[PDB]
Amino acid sequence: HWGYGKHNGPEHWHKDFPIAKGERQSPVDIDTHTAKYDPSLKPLSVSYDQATSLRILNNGHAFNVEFDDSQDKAVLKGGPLDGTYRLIQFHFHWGSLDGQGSEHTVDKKKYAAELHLVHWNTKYGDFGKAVQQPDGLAVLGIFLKVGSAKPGLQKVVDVLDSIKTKGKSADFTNFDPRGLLPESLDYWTYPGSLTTPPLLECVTWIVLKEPISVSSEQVLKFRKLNFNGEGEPEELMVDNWRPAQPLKNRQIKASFK
Ligand SMILES: CC(=O)Nc1nnc(S(N)(=O)=O)s1
Ligand SMILES: [Zn+2]
Repeated sequence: HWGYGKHNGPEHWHKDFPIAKGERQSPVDIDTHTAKYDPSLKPLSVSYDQATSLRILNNGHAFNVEFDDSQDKAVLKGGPLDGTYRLIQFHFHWGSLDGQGSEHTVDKKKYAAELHLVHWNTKYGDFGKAVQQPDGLAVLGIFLKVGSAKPGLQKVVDVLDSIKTKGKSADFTNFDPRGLLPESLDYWTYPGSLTTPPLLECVTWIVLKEPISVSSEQVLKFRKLNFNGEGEPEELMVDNWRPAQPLKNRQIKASFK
């Protein structure tokens, strides 16, 4: 089964998921000089005040913080989107070293990690249906650089010991994802895909210009998680990122000059 190792990592995925070599794969390098300002792009609308977090799960490739998506509670609208997209989960990708870990890159620069807030288009009724549509998901991507701590990340860091291995979960109620956002909501946008199998081409990517800063200790704690299950040999959960994919016939648009 797929993973991030030399024998089952991104270079192998196409054998089980041929769309890996498709026309709108993610992530990509964001060449800032080639991304054009689009004055018609609207501001992003992030409505997270009524978010209801439920649980945190180590799924063997990252950890997901899951939300109640059975009602409009935490939603993304505006920006390049038409329609309302419900937050279902967030997760991160990160490196073994501070100089790598992000999936998107900016002028070929890699950040230490990347946060993905995954939302699905309510016109499709459920997430499983949404991922089968070209406008089914909107993923808000946020870069993490190592510097000062992010206070709103600490409750996530604190619980990781309790979900060390694959298949472990813990209660994670009353978490406010607003504490993970940078000041600015300026963004780049382009059409792409899930960055993990099944690699479905269903995502409008919205990647924020401004990274958040996290401390070296915060990301160190990410790196103590395990890809393996309890009782299996220890494999540290690091370098769970897919590299940049060919841009092909796509343009990246900027909401800002
Ligand atoms: C349920 C769910 O969220 N599945 C995802 N698969 N890949 C994603 S990503 N890295 O593009 O945000 S999300
Ligand atoms: Zn992701």
